[PDB]
This record gives sequence, structure tokens and C-alpha cells, in this order.
Amino acid sequence: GKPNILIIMVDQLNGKLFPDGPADFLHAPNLKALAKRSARFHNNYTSSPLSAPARASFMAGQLPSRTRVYDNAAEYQSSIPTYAHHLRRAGYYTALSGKMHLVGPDQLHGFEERLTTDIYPADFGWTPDYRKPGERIDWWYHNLGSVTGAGVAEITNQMEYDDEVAFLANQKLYQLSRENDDESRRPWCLTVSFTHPHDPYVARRKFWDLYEDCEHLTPEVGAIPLDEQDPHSQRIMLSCDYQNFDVTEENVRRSRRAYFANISYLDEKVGELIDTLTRTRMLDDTLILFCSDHGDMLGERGLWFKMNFFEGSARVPLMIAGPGIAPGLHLTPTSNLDVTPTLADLAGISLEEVRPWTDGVSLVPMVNGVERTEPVLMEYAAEASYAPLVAIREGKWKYVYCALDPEQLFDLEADPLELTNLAENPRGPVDQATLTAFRDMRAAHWDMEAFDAAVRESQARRWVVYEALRNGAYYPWDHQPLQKASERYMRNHMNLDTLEESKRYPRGEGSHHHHHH
Amino acid sequence: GKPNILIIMVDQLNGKLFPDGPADFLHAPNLKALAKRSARFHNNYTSSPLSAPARASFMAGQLPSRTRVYDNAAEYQSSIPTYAHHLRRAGYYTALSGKMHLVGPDQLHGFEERLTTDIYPADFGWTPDYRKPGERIDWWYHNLGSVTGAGVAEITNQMEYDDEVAFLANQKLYQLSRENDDESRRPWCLTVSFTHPHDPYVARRKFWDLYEDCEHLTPEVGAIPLDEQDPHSQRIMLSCDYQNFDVTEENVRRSRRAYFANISYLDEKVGELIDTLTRTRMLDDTLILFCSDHGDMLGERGLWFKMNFFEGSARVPLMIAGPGIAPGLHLTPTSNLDVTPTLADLAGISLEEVRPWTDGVSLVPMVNGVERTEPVLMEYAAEASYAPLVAIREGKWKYVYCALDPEQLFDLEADPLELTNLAENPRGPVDQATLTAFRDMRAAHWDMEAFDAAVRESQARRWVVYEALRNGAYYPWDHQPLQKASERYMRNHMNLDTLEESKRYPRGEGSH
Amino acid sequence: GKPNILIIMVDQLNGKLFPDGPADFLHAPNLKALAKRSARFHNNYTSSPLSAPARASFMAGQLPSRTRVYDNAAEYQSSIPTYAHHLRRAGYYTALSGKMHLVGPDQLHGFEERLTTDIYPADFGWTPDYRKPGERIDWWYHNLGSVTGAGVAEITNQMEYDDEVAFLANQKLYQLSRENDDESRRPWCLTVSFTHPHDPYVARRKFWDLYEDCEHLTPEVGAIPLDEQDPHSQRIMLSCDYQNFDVTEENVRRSRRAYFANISYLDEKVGELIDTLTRTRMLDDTLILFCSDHGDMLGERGLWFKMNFFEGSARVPLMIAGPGIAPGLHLTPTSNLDVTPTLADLAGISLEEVRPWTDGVSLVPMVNGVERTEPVLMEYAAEASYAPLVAIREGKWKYVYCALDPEQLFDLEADPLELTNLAENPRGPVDQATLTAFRDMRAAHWDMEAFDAAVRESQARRWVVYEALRNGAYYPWDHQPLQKASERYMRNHMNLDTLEESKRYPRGEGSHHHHHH
Ligand SMILES: C[N+](C)(C)CCO
Ligand SMILES: C[N+](C)(C)CCO
Ligand SMILES: C[N+](C)(C)CCO
Ligand SMILES: [Ca+2]
Ligand SMILES: [Ca+2]
Ligand SMILES: [Ca+2]
Repeated sequence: GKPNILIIMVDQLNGKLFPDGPADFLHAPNLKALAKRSARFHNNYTSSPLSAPARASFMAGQLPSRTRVYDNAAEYQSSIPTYAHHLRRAGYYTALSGKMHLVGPDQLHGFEERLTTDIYPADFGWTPDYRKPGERIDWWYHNLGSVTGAGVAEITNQMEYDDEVAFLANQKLYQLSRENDDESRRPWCLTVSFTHPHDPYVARRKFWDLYEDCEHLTPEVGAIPLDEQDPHSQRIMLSCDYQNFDVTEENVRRSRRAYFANISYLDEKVGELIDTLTRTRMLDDTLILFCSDHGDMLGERGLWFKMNFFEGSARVPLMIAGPGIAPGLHLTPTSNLDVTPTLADLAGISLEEVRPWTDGVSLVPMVNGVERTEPVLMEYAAEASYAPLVAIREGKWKYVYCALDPEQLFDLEADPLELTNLAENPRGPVDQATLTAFRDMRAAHWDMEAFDAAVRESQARRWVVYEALRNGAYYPWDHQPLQKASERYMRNHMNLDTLEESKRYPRGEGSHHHHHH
Repeated sequence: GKPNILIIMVDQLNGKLFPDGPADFLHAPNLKALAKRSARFHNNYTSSPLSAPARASFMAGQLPSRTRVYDNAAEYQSSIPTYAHHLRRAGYYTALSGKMHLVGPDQLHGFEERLTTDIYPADFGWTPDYRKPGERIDWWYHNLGSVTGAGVAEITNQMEYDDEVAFLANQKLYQLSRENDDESRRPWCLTVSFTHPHDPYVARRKFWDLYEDCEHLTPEVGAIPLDEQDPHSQRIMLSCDYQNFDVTEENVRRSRRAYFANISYLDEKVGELIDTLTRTRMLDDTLILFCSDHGDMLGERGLWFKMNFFEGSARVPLMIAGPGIAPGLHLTPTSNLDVTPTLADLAGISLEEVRPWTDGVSLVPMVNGVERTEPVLMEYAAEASYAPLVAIREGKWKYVYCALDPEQLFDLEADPLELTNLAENPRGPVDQATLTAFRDMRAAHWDMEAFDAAVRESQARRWVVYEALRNGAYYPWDHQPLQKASERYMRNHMNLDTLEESKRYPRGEGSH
Repeated sequence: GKPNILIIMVDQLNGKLFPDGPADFLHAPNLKALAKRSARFHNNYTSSPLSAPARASFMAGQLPSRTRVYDNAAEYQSSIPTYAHHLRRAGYYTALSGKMHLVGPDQLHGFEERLTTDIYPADFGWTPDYRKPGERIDWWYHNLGSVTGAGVAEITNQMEYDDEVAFLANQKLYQLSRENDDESRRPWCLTVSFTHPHDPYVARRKFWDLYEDCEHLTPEVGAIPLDEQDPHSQRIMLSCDYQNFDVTEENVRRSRRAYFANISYLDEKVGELIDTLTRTRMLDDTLILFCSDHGDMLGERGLWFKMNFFEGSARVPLMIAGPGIAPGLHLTPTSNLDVTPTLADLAGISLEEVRPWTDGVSLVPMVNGVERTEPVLMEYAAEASYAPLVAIREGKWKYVYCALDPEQLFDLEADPLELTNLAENPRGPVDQATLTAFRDMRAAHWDMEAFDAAVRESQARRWVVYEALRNGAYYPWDHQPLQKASERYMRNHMNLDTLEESKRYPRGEGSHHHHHH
């Protein structure tokens, strides 16, 4: 009765590239086939445009202000329930292959098994410090060297990572298929979390070649000069060391080309996973979700990467396909915060069991024609912020607030590229009432003073602790997968014939000319 | 310049047994000689009368309301600085041998090396539930079978543990001595944390025999009937399943006898540590601390173990000896909360570096004759509480508050056994104004409604997660001491003569 | 400098299926391409028709009587030099992905790194016992259930293993390519050792479908009844529990069809390795060997699997390709015993440094047109033998001796299918004199009484020890691969940009130190 759940997650995928499933110009036949049978959430947003905050929030269905994972080095408490816990409590086998950027000594956070280590660190090294506004840390900050460095390679740090993530996810699916004839097996939930299309913007030749004739290599909004940028965008450019890189038109085109090429790299791995589900005969009983942690400005407005609430950074794709999911396109804004309650709903878990632990809403009713009215909230409190920023997405509007900056208000229906800041330049009385309305809702959801103080305390505490932990012998927190070789394959407490039968799936099949095995 | 630091910690040691170092009737020659040499804090209290809360608070110098380690299964966040971090940041090698009842995947919390696993669990299993007031969990709650089951054995779970804690601590001291002649060495801080004299009250014959003629086998206050007990004591007796145990006078004597015997068992281990320091020539450069996480009523008032603020449960000894420490007896109340700022002060760390992270005060000024006026605060929010309790200890007074119970106010100078509740029976207008003053102080320090809400959220959260974590394959968080065999002793990337010389200490010695 | 060496090994591959590279009827485009550019040894033999003895002898270039690895449970001493030692001593990084059926607590035998555990046991469980002739051990002996159970499945024990073997082999090549521009790098030798096409004869549907119209699904020589079999064949059929299986023609076809399908399964993995070598720019400096431990009778004569000296069981392919290797087909008999001295010769190691440690001869002279006259020797002393057997292969002749059985003498020129035993039915005085000459050679090479005594002592010794080791807590010897997660990918003792550059290969436009092609 309970469906299997395959979560396919990718990193830094601009949601505007999924207008209705993948954009037509992308070479993504597998993701395009998946989308045609999916509920597709067009205006879907991350909870925070940064990896560890987005992913802790994604796992728990809680905003960063609640998980306390403010930045890429903030400890994620083991006691915070995640969709892994909820599903595991409900009888699921739960596994992760790939990245989740969990910081702290808990590298599972409810997952029963984790098949790879993380690509990124698990310690407090990347802790920002609001006491030194304007500083940058060159050994890990984003810099525009990813833009000037884009190109072609046959292996990279990330391609090693994702190649392994995919192999072990498919291996696990093959292993799980051996139970497929047991009606009393546990349903499974496998999260497969790739690091592409995150930079470096570097792609295998095969996929780079797919985009030789690409007509989407120019961003839709050109570079805004530093002196004309809004303050947060200015902070982002300084954090990227913009003044020490000469980003040419060609650099922009090459970066976008490798990025699209790495989507096609991912599409092939999506196809592998679907193929494994199909041939092992678990496709029809498996829900498939496609999601990402945050987007990438990809040169739009002159900006790259994330760390802001503009569409290209804050929007991320979201699709759900499988049993009991009617395909279609949904335009109401939604959030990564809705994924954990949606997963619980699809798993048969009652609303009361998840209500105290989740800040979002289930999307299943929406899949079934029921309007969703809840606004979308977002937060940011890491590098290139000197104080926290919050945003609200509701109806056609986006509102952004930072105690240090002028407000931003965008009418995304009329101004999808967010070129006109209606808080600075209100069109009339309705714009003014709308700003008051969003100010009141902002004040209702966030105490920005308490938010700042909480972030400063978290940073300061971690810097004392991390300074200590980097003296003397280092104790690493990186997850080490363990697959006991002494229990695998054939060992001499076993019966070879029984082993071979148990590891074969499907079983008892095979006919040359006499079609009964 | 920076001294070495040896912290010796024991578990469940009633502080009333250290009036001026160990009480006369205890066979504790090694701890008595240490005490003559130490600043001794007579009226020292734990921050919380329970293992994990007291220990998380002890390491951080923060109360449970700040660490959020409310009970024996509450997660201790890795990001909370401890004295291990403070000393490590300042250039110390830091190590732990033995118990600290850290809950969560971090089993070091700043310690650079940990030589043993913990005796107790590292996961959320022992999480209380304020939604079910009155329940008890038989498979891990205290029960008076410790009292009826006291006796003599040559090995126990705890004796295996402590024998190993002791061996590895002395081994580590020996290993450290090999750097003692190196001017570029780091100073070291070794915490040696024993589980005795925590129950089961079971002792080796050798130490049991020391107390054949002991005159302290009867508690000073007898069993108070359930009807006549204060509400919290009633909760504790119910949690101990008291209705199903017939505790006789013999049981009480046998339990106390084994407890004293296990203090003597520890005293021999204290002697071993000091002997190693002496023969390795590290004694004179080493501060030595003696401390405990909480006490044990030991049958006084009819109660056993801890979980309350009465003297026998809330008082724990505290002594400090070594370079720059004037010996003496101090009567002003102190707290385990003061240990971390004291350690930092002794180690040369500035007050500013530790002020944002510690709720207590350094005891070094007191050691040097400066009056200390800060009150001592305590908290409890675990088994046998249905709502959090707080306590204030200041001057001659102890005040205890729980939203569910009548207040308690004791004048410990006039009523050292806390037999007269002056909140209930004021002696006069000074007692009345004193109660009002402590009420005002409590309200200024604690939002008790927020406290209860925070504890309930922590409990609920953990029960969701722990139920999940006990489905399928279990991933344990217990500490596994580091594996290092390929780098130990003689291996063929090394020169044998160089090895022998480096591992020999003292060096160049001998006299025929 | 010295060349890289990729050793592609497969298990239980009947050498008659590679008459000149792969037979025409096989779907094996990658191995046929490889064969076209290789020196191909048509009449190449295993040293012992069984996995562990063949593989210990292969690694050492020593016969079983010298390695003392007589059977699948015999300890292989760590002190015995292997091609891994020889190459590693000469400056090579050496690695193994996959199977080598090493028995004993040493699971590396000179390999610097092993990327997978073994599919098979590493302890003394499978020790035969000459004190009980006629017994069989049902929980691990071969049985004709492989033939009756042949068919189609998408995962098996062996495809899980070989999928993993392949993935990690290709990953290791990618990792090694990152050193390819460093002139201080070590040359590398990677052995990729697959368990297919060993039974179970079970194949993925994709590859099974390739052999729908196959014309080779029935053996040329059909089943010989027990009462007309030679004694050793009779012992093999009894060991296979042949009396309890009804092997139909359809069963024979299904088994051969799956077997061929698994050759095609392996051919796709060969193409994968070649593709990785090509795109990493490592192909042109890489010697590629293709080899197998023993063959598979595949129903010929009514026999299945190995354990004998007939062509289908004793012949295994051998090809060598790469720098300095002239392609060609060689008909002089060779042996797996020659691989280790050939590898050393090709790696630039002098003959004097390997001569005291190998029984075989380098094939490099033969590749360069020098005649080879050394005979090919083989030994067997495991299951289905009640006493050791030896064989001599020289010129057109094969001679087989066992103290318990009539001699066999075959003229492979006139009788390629070994249907006429010329020791029993000589054609004339030349056949008679040839038998005497092989008798004298046999007596000069082997003391068969001593051989039997040595195998009996080895068996008895292991059974005493194994009986003890299976009491109480078991201590496994299985190899546990370890890739330390605390040193992989991004960790906060590193600079992220330095990391990315080091892990990117090839290093072209956009990389730190590429200024031109
Ligand atoms: C991804 N970086 C590590 C480059 C910066 C944090 O987003
Ligand atoms: C586990 N016990 C409850 C028995 C002791 C800790 O309080
Ligand atoms: C391969 N078996 C394990 C089936 C028997 C030994 O060759
Ligand atoms: Ca990310
Ligand atoms: Ca305790
Ligand atoms: Ca084999």
C-alpha cells in the first residue's frame, strides 16, 4: 500500500530553466519525459538561497530561523525531525546517496543508511562573522574565477562525486529490487542528491558539444554596474572579488554553456535511475520527486551563483510523479518547505503527526485541485549579508526586507525580470497599501533584531569552538560509508545456491524457445 | 608557564562527606593528603542533581536552561564551548578518561582525545515525558533494588569501567611524561572521571572489610512516611518503585557500607594517579582538581540517589591544589558552574575571552582572600519532576521553587538538615521578607513558563526522532577510542635505539 | 617513461571462443577492436583449471606445485612474489579491482590498493579431502542446477559484483589521469578482474536478446554417457550431482545463450574502460592485456565448468596490445604462466630479476618473431580429483597423466576435439614413442608420489585449523576497501580553488595553468 519514494535532487539549478518541465532548449529528454507525467510546480522557491541552510530547511520542513542552520557552517541538531525520521517512523527504509551539506557530527539526520560521504565539509570552517562586515575568505568564498574558468574536462571534483552518487544509487535500487516479490517488505525512500550543475562550470566534452548552437548563452538582463546595484547585490559582487576578474562576454557564454551541459550530464543519470526502476519492475509503485536546493543567477544582472532572493537564485524546480499523482502545471507559488509535509502525506502519515514539526503545507491537495493560499517565506543570513534578510512571496508579489537596505517590492506578473523596485517607486495607492501589507506580515513573522542577535551568537560561539578544534589532532566528522565486506557476496557460513537465488532478481525467469522456465 | 591540570571527577559523591576534605571516618588517606594541600570549597553545589545535566553544565560552565541539556537523554550541541575548548584554544592538549554522559553524536565536546567509551548511553532513550506525569520506566529508572541488593563482589559493570579508566589515565600520564623535557611541549589537561561511588552499592571485599566497625551506617534523618513527604520527595519515591521494596535497617547499612567502601576504592586510584605524577616529576607543575557531578541522599530522609536539591543530593565536594594555590577551607557557597571559569583563569585565559560563555565565576579570587558574593543557582527538569524546579543558594539560605509545589526555604546555619520549611513556618518578619526577596530573585532569573515549554518541546522532539532511530538498522553514537596499533611500539619505519630513548623517561638515570 | 598497464581479466572464459580474437558469432565489438590491435595467443592455456590455483599461479608465474595453492581453499603465502611486487619494486603504482580468489589473511599479495572485496571466500572452507574419495560438498560444489536454472535477470550476485568492479576501475582511471601531466608521476598497473562469464548462466535481458538467432547454442561434441566417459570425467559428473538433474537440450541452449550474453555484458565494460582511457589521454601509453583464469566446457562432451584439461576447460584467451606491440596471431602454445614474466619484460625489468621467481617465459620475443619451444605444463589437484593430475602441451600434442587413470594422448592437429585417445589406440610406432617421450618428460618434471603426499598434508593441516577457526567468534579475512572520507573532496584544511584545479583533468582553457593548447 505504501509507495516507494525516489527523491532526485540537484544543486544550484535555476528554477526559471523549468518553465513547464525543462526548457525546450535544454537537451534533457529524460527530465522532459518525467515532467510530462509529473505535477510540476512552476513558481517553486527555496527556503534560503544557500546550500546548508536550504538543505537543513528542506529536510526538516522548517525555516532556517527555526532549524538554526543559518549558514554553510551552522550545526544541525540531531534532535530535529526530518522527512527521513517521519518516513522511517512510518516503516520506510530510508537512504541517501550524495550531498546534503549537513554540519556537525550527525551526518545521517534520520537516514538509516548513507551511501557516500559529502562533497563539502561537515565542520564550522565556513562560519561568517557579522563583526567583520566587508571581509571575504578567499580559500572558500565564491569568486568569479568560476566564470573565467569555465570549460571542458573529463573528470572534475564534482564529476567524480556525481558519477559515484549515481552508481551507488542504482546499485541500491538493484539491491532493493531483490525484495520486490515480498509483499511484507518495507517501502523504501532513496534520496539521490547530485552536486551538479553547481560550479565550477566545467563539463565533459560530450555534453559541451550539445550546446554549440545554443541561443540562450546571453543572460536576459545584462550586468548592472557596481555603483548602480542595490546594496545586497553590491555585497555579493564584493564577496565574489569582482574587482579582480575581467568577465568578458565569452566568459559568460562559456559558463552558461558548461552549466547547461551539466544539466544534460544530469539528465543522463536521471535516465539511468528510471531505467533501473523500469527493468526491476518498481517503477509503477514509486513516487519520483525532482528538486534542488537553490538556483544560480548565471550572469543575469551581472550576478552569479546564489545568496539572494532574485528569481534566478531563489527559484528551483519541483516536480512530483507516480502513483496517485495527476500530471499538470501549477502556478501558485510553492516552497521547498512543502516537500517534507508532502512526502509525509504521500506516505500515509497523518497531518497531526507532522503539524508540530513542519512550517510548510502538503502539496497533495493542490495536485488534486484544491487551491493553496499560504505565502512563501524565505530567509538569508550568511556570507555577503551583514544582517539577516527575509522575503515573502505571495500572489504576484515578492517583498524583500533587510534592516540595512531599502526594501524591494516586485510585481512578478507585470515585471517578471524584477527590473522595477516598487518600494522605491510605487506606481500608486495600491502599491503603497501592498507595501504596508507586506511590512505588517514581515513584522508578524520575524523579529529582525532577535534574528540578528541569534545569528551573531551562533557565529561567535562557533568561532571559539572551531579555533579550539583546529588545534592539535583533528577529529573529522565526515561520513564514512561502511559496507562490511565480511557479510557481502559468498562467505562460508552461507550456502552458495541459496545465495545465488536470493541475489537474483527477477527470479525463475528465462526462456530460449520453450517459454516456461 | 602554563600549568598542567589533572581533573579527578567521581560520580554521585554526597558533598556532606567532605566537611574539610574527606570526613574523618572515611578510609581515604590519599584524598585526605590531597585535601590538606588544597583550597577546599565546603559548601559546593552541583548545577543540576542528575548526571548528564550536571556534566554538560560542568563542561560549559552554563546552567541547563542555557545548555538545553535538561535530562539524561537531551542532546548536547557540539557548538557549545567547554573548558576543553577554552584550554585547547589556549594551547593545551586535552584528554578525557572515563565518564561524562554526553548525549548526541559528539562524544568529545572539545576534548582532543578520549581514552574510554562512556558507561552510559549516548542516545535519546532516557527522555522523560511531561505529558505522562506519574509513569516510570522500569528498565532504566532508579529503584530501591540498589538498596536491597547491596553487597560484595570482585567485579561489577562499574568496577570494570573504573579499573580501565584508571589504567588508561595513568598510562596517558606516563606517555605525557616523555615530553616533560621538551621546551616546546604543550601543557596538558587530563580529566579522569570515575563512575563510583554511584550505585549499585557493591564493593570489592578488600574495601568492604575496611568499614566493619563503621559508626556511620545509619542516616542522620530517618525515613519520612509518604504522607508526610513534600510533593517532590513523593515523586522521587514513586519513581524508585518504593512500594515493591521492603528496605530494612540492614539494607540501609549494607548500602552505605558499600558506598563508603567504594570511596576507599577510589582513594586507592587517587593514590595511583598522584604516585605517577610524583615519579614522573610532573607533580609540582600540575594543578589537581577533585569534583563530582551530584550527590546521593544515602537514605537520609528515606531518600536515595539524587534528583533533588537537599544537601546530600545537591552538595558535591570541590578541591583545588597545586602551583599558585594557597590551601584553606572556604565556607561561602560555590557551584560546579565555577569550575570552567576557574580553570580558564588558572590557565592564563583572560576574563574577557570566557565571559560571554560562562554563567559562573572564577574561584581564584576566593582562593586569594577575595570575598565572593554571587549566589549559587540550580535547576532540575528530568525524571520525577512534572515541571521544572529551580533553587537559589545564597548566604545561609536555600530557596526552592516549583510551579506545582509549595516553596521551600531553609536556614542552613540554624537547620543544617533542612527539617524546618520557613516558607511554610516563618520565624518572623525577616523570614517573610527573605522569602519575598528570593521570589523576586527567581522571577528575575527564570521565566518558569518558558522553561516548562522549552523542556516539553525538547522531550516531544526527541521522542519523534528516537522512535525513528530505533527502526531498522541502529547507528550507535558511542565513542570508540582511536585505533593506533600501526604507529605504536616498534615498527619498521623507525630506528629501534631512537625509539627506546624517546619512550624512556626520566632519561639518562641510574645509580649503582 | 615506462608504460601504463591495464590487465582486463575475466573468469571462466573458454579459450576456444577466441580463435583470432572473439569468434565471429559473438557480439563483442570492443574486444574485436582490441584484438585487431593486439598480439593474440590462440593456443593459450591456464596452469590449473580452477580459480584459486589458476590465479595464484597467474600472479606468481609459478605452477601450483610451487605456489602450494592446490585448490580453492589453499593458503597463498604472502612471501611469494607476484607481478604486483615486481612492478611495484620497479616503480609502479599497482591496483586491483575485482576478483583474485586469494586464500589467507593476505588479500593484496603485492597490490598497493584493492578497490573491491572478493566475490568468493578467503578462508579454508573449500578444502578438498583425498581421505574421502567420492564425497561431494553440496553447499559449495558446482552442480548442474546452473544449467537447469539458466536464464534472465536484471541483477545477480555476479552482476552486482562486476558492475562495482567496473565502476571503481573507471573511477580509478579518472583519478590517475589527474597525475598525467606530472613528469614525476609513477606509471600505473591496474588489474580489472570480473567474475563473468562464470555461472550462474544468468544474463540481463538486453544482452540475452542479442543471441535470439545464435547458431552456437548446442555444443559440437554432445554428452558422453557415464559408462563411456574417461574416469576423470566420471569424477566430474559425480561432483556435479549429475544424477539429480535432467539436462534438456533447451537447458543447454539457455545456458550457452546466457553465457554468450554475459560475454557481451563484459564487452560493454571493456568499451567503457577503453573510452575512459581515450578521453583521459592515457590510451596511447597504456598496454592492455586480456586474459582469463580457466575455461568452461559449456556442455561439450556432456561436461560443464572446468576441473579438467580438455580444450574447453584448459584454453583461455590471451591478448596483448599497446605501445611497442606488433599485432598478430600466434599458434605456438603458451600459458598463463608466461604473463608475469611478460609483464616484467614489458615494464623494463631484466630477465635476471624475475628468472628465480617464475616458471614461465616472456612472450615478448614471440611477439617479435622469435620461436618459442618451451612446453606448456598444467596441474590439477582439487575437487573431483582423488590424486593429482598433470598435463604437458607441446607442439601438436596434449598428454595427461594421473596415477589413478589411464593416460590420455591427443593429436590436436588431426583431432582438435580430442575424440581419439592415442595412448589407448596408437596409430603406429610414432604414437607409441611419443607416449614414452611424454612419460619420460613427466617423470623428469614431477614426482607424482611426492605431489600426492604434499596435497594430502596441506588438506589435513587446513581441516585441523579450519575446524578450530570455526569455533567461537569468527575472525574474517575478507578484504575491506577503504577510501578515507576525511581526505576526499573538499575539507577545510584545503583551499577550494587549489582543490578544484587539482581534480580537473584534462586542464584546458579556464584552468589555472593552461595558456595555450
Ligand atoms: C560554494 N562555495 C564553497 C564556493 C561557497 C559557498 O556557497
Ligand atoms: C540509570 N539510572 C537512572 C539508574 C541512573 C541515572 O540516573
Ligand atoms: C565455483 N564453485 C564454487 C561452484 C565450485 C568451485 O569451482
Ligand atoms: Ca548548493
Ligand atoms: Ca551521576
Ligand atoms: Ca574462476
